[PDB]
Amino acid sequence: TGLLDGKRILVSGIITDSSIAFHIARVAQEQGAQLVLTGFDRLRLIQRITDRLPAKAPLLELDVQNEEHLASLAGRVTEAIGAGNKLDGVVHAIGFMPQTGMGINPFFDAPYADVSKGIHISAYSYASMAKALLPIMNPGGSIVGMDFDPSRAMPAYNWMTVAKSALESVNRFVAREAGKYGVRSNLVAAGPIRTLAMSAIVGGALGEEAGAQIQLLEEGWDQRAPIGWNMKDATPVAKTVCALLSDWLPATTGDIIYADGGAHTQLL
Amino acid sequence: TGLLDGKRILVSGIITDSSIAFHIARVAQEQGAQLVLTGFDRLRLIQRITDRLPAKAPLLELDVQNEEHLASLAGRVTEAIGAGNKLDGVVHAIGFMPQTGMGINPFFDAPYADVSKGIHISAYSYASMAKALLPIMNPGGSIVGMDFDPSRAMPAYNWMTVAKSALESVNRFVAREAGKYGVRSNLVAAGPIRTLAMSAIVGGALGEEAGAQIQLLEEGWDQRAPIGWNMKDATPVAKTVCALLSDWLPATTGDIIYADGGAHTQLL
Amino acid sequence: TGLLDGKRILVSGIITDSSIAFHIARVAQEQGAQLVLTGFDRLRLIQRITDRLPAKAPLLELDVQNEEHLASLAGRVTEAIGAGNKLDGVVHAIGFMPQTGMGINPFFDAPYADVSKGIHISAYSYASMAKALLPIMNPGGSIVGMDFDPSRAMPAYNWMTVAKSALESVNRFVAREAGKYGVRSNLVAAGPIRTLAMSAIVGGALGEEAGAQIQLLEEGWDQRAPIGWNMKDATPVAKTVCALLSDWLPATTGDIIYADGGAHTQLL
Amino acid sequence: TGLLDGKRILVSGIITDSSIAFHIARVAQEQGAQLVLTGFDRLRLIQRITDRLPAKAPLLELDVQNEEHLASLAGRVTEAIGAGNKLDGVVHAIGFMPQTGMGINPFFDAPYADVSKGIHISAYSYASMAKALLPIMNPGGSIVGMDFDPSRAMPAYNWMTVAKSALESVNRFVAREAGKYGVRSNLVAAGPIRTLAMSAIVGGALGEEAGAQIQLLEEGWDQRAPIGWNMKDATPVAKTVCALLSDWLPATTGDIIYADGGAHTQLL
Ligand SMILES: NC(=O)C1=CN([C@@H]2O[C@H](COP(=O)(O)OP(=O)(O)OC[C@H]3O[C@@H](n4cnc5c(N)ncnc54)[C@H](O)[C@@H]3O)[C@@H](O)[C@H]2O)C=CC1
Ligand SMILES: NC(=O)C1=CN([C@@H]2O[C@H](COP(=O)(O)OP(=O)(O)OC[C@H]3O[C@@H](n4cnc5c(N)ncnc54)[C@H](O)[C@@H]3O)[C@@H](O)[C@H]2O)C=CC1
Ligand SMILES: NC(=O)C1=CN([C@@H]2O[C@H](COP(=O)(O)OP(=O)(O)OC[C@H]3O[C@@H](n4cnc5c(N)ncnc54)[C@H](O)[C@@H]3O)[C@@H](O)[C@H]2O)C=CC1
Ligand SMILES: NC(=O)C1=CN([C@@H]2O[C@H](COP(=O)(O)OP(=O)(O)OC[C@H]3O[C@@H](n4cnc5c(N)ncnc54)[C@H](O)[C@@H]3O)[C@@H](O)[C@H]2O)C=CC1
Repeated sequence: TGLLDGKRILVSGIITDSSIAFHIARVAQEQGAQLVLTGFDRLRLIQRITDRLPAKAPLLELDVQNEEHLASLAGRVTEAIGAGNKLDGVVHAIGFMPQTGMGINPFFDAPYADVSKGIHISAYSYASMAKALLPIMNPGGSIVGMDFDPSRAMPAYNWMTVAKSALESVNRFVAREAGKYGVRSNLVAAGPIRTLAMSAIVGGALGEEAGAQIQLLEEGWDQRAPIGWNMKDATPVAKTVCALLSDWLPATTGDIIYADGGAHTQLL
Repeated sequence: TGLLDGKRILVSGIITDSSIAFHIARVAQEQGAQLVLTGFDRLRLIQRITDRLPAKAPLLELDVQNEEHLASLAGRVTEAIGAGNKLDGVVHAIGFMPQTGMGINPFFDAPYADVSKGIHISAYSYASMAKALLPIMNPGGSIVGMDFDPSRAMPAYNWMTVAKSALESVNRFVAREAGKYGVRSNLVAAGPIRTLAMSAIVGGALGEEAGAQIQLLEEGWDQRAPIGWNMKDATPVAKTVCALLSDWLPATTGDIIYADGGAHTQLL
Repeated sequence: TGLLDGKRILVSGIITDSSIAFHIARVAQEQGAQLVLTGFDRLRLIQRITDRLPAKAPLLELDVQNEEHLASLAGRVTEAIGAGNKLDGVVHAIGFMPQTGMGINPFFDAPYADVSKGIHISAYSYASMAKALLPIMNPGGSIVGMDFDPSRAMPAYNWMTVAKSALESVNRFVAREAGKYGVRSNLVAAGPIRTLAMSAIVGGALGEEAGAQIQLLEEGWDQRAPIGWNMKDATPVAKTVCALLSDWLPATTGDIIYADGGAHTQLL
Repeated sequence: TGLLDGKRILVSGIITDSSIAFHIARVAQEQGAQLVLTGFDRLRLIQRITDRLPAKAPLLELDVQNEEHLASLAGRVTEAIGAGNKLDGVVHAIGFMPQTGMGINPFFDAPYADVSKGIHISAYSYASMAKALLPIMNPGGSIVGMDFDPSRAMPAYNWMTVAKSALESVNRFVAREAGKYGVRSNLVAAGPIRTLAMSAIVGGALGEEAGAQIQLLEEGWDQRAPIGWNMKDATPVAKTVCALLSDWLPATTGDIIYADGGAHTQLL
């Protein structure tokens, strides 16, 4: 019962319970949504994490680079939600960039093969997912992906920033396609969230200066966010995704909502 | 009962029942909000329009250019909502630009006195209102103003576009001040809505070519909006304002939400 | 002889020899331009400063708030450059915001009268100047104003940022008018330059925290500028204005060139 | 002799004499630059076209997807310009997107392999080129790539728009690397230019509706460009690239210059 009551919503992107997609799933369920989850490699792992969601959700394997996964995905989803039932909501919370595309590995040293894979998973998959899923979405539906504002360059994020810029562009095109279905497509630009991966990088897994830069990045974010930014709390982000999954932003599409504390609106 | 349940919200900007602020008020009430309304010149008129709101709301006179109105405004509001009661929400839906700052009057011919008055009412008043009202707002509160995307120049809107650019800038500063109160400040960038004024301009009240350009503007908007744009329906806008007035965009401030059909994300 | 050879160019905005407009004038003359200068209040003062320009330039009084100054300005300019001679170039380097609109004076405490005056001089005057001068500009001509990127809020700059946002908007409209003359209109967004006024603010003239914030602002600018930023050197800015005054950016109008070290393209 | 006098400048991207890079090369030579050209597949063809350049230029093979081409590229260039001679300028004018990523082929139907190749050539190659060439560039140097404003989605350009968004992002990162060399990196966002490829698409080579949309795109561009836009003339673009290759935009990097008639600053 609540914001998303009665809505059926596929949430990709759970890998640990500190995944942003975990909290989107959690908040969505608290808000009445019925979910279908997708999970990339470690399905036993993800099933076990998602057990802690306030409700059961069928989990489906989706490797966004796997053409057959995508080819089969809408059938598997209507299996999970039942025939004559369509999705109202799709959450893309998938992202990856090989280590060479990030951190201390010099920007120019990331091999295109690595960059392409990251763009595949992080950008192009937003379109793949919309292609697989728009056929099984209701008018009034809503696709949401997870963005990290790439409008300016920053240390360490390197090719993942480039991947996010591609994503923003994809999302504008997905909006165009989604529009034919009465469906909105939008990104949520989140502030830095202390995801397991993020904590690794902060603690030096991608090099000390990268880890140092990201820590400075985090602190500056909260400093300039007029409402502050708490990187340890994904809930404001999860709620924002739910905001877009709902009927309360019905004239917004091709767009980016900044759940970033307002940090992007402030220079210092 | 609903999105705004229990929230106390001042809504400025009702002048006719096709005022965008009428529908924000309507939707807000449908959603559980308790309102205080403010009304500019024709208070008998506005009282009579707002009678059609699904609930009663105290109406208070506010001329945003009247220092005493603003000086007295928070007292009058706690009178209306009761002592020890604070606002959760503030809607700025005020805008005006003298005729010389718009339409067929050449851009260079608008006298500064006229432009200044328009900027006063349309931009600076967003700050005035936040100054008067932040003292009587709860943490978690939300100020919302009404924007018309001025990031590119357009025919006929002339100095009102300039006034909107000023407003976007003001809002970023208001966010900074509002943040000290745990309060968000944001604009909703709406698509063209057929307000009484808009219909006048379309029908030539500001000159035929202006009226012609705005009609083209309207049609192009709906053409490029991937979800379409219905200028006769302010509801998607009103809902978007409610989205921001709620707890569902809690990490967004200093910001602009585009309730414009997605038209701004598309070139053609 | 050089970039601006043969071009006749009005340069407003000289008040001291550390005025950005001093260096634009200097570089423009080094580059072959013939100048007409305008000067606001202290004409004896400005004449004496401009004596150090590599060439003579007629100086003309222009108070951008003085309707008669503007009304008479094009006659005075053709007097200065000779009948049947038209301007190729116009440099708006004028800006002012009362102290209440800046620094430590709380944002909400700037009286509209003060803000309006600042917007008058800093934003609306860009249009006034184009109105006075477009009648006496050649096809292929170029108007340039001085911008400080107001796309995000910052400490201390307060209402001057708002004034800059208005200016960016004005410039897009001026481009539209200027286009009818074969004339481009553009802003140069400069990095912080240690102008006499700036040095005052840094040293606390507008309050210690403002002065502190602006110093941090300056340092962060140079830190994130991939090519660095030297606030003590206005030459890169002056050259950029000359770039726009020339024939080398002939397809650019309504636009903003960032002579800011690239600082705006970088987050950290 | 002129703007680029004495500058040594590698210009990629000539394939026909209506290549934008042909005209950049032409204008650069008219302006005193000494060039080294690179050419992708049809080297006999390109040699024969470039014979019409006002001066000789060594032509070097560069397939931007060929790691060995890039690995060897700086040696070949110092061979061509002579030992102890460094580049002042680099022009990236390379772009390609497989047909499936464009026009009438539905956006969702472009296979990632196709999109990746386009992003490789159109975006990632900007970084490859800067990596190969920054070692042989002088302080004060300038890399320039060719952009088509992808900030909003448009018909037919599909994945090439996405590729341009990636490019804008790459360029911000290249600026960071280039900065260590005293080198600027910037894009020129050009208006639609009637290149041979463009004419094909207009005449239906990628589908009739795509061809129709691009024609509408072209016409709207010139309509909203306050100075007009002539798609048949690449010279304003070529001059703009030269503007960036010169010393006249010395404080600009990570940036985008819009040689688009001012069309992007205008809504209608
Ligand atoms: N952590 C942060 O500070 C921010 C993250 N984001 C975005 O949020 C989204 C979710 O990531 P986080 O929660 O941070 O990280 P996470 O590591 O918890 O989730 C990333 C997800 O991507 C999935 N994934 C990777 N490759 C996949 C593939 N081949 N097919 C299907 N799924 C695949 C992983 O299984 C994982 O669940 C990502 O798009 C990320 O870029 C946006 C802003 C900030
Ligand atoms: N109509 C449209 O297409 C769009 C309008 N907007 C904005 O929506 C807001 C509301 O306007 P609309 O509903 O369109 O028009 P409206 O005419 O219905 O409302 C404008 C309101 O401004 C109030 N106002 C004018 N001067 C005032 C003053 N001195 N003090 C206090 N209030 C004053 C009027 O009383 C009126 O209620 C305005 O900010 C407008 O610029 C934004 C996007 C599009
Ligand atoms: N100093 C900086 O860090 C930056 C300054 N700018 C802009 O550069 C432009 C020139 O200012 P600066 O060289 O910094 O300061 P400045 O103090 O040297 O020049 C400002 C000029 O405005 C003129 N002015 C003020 N009121 C006027 C009026 N009523 N009529 C005619 N002229 C009037 C003054 O006489 C003065 O010459 C201004 O637009 C400023 O906002 C832009 C970016 C950065
Ligand atoms: N034609 C237009 O309306 C606009 C084009 N641009 C950009 O201008 C740049 C130059 O293209 P145009 O002159 O229009 O087209 P063009 O077809 O004349 O030049 C494109 C160049 O890319 C080169 N290229 C393709 N694959 C390559 C590879 N593997 N390695 C090395 N070079 C390769 C081709 O040989 C060709 O010279 C491109 O980046 C394009 O996207 C930007 C805005 C508008």
